[PDB]
Amino acid sequence: PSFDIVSEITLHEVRNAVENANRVLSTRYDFRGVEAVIELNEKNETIKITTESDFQLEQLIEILIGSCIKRGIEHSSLDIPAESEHHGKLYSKEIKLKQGIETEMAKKITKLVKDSKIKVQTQIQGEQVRVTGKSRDDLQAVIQLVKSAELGQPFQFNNFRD
Ligand code: MMC
Ligand SMILES: [Hg+2]
Repeated sequence: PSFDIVSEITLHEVRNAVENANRVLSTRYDFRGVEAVIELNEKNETIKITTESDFQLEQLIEILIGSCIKRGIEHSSLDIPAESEHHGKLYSKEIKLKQGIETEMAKKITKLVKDSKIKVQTQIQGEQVRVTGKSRDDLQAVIQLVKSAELGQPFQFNNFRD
């Protein structure tokens, strides 16, 4: 048998979170008279945040995170750069939506499996990790293992095949 490890982001839920975050943002006493933009590029899978200083960026980030929590979206699905791009008077950050599993994260998954000694095979393909084993009880252990760890982005488990 097998199962797929996946990392999917429901954009629908994300657009919802960004709307909430713009409503909070428009009532912020400390942002009155201050440029501050929180936009979603649904085609690019990016959330662009722009304001007048790195501090204020941090402040926008807390809003964002504060909106995922309200929408029960896991914040770690956001890939937020450490540095800001400074343009004239403005500073911004392109925040990436973690849609799927890139090789780097897949290798952290595959590595964890090797280390757990569970007798299952891993195939890094597409944007997922397929876990194949003789034993369903082992496959379940794998699920608990990956759930327990903090590799860095949320995972889902589907396509259980016999
Ligand atoms: C974005 Hg929350
Ligand atoms: Hg989010």
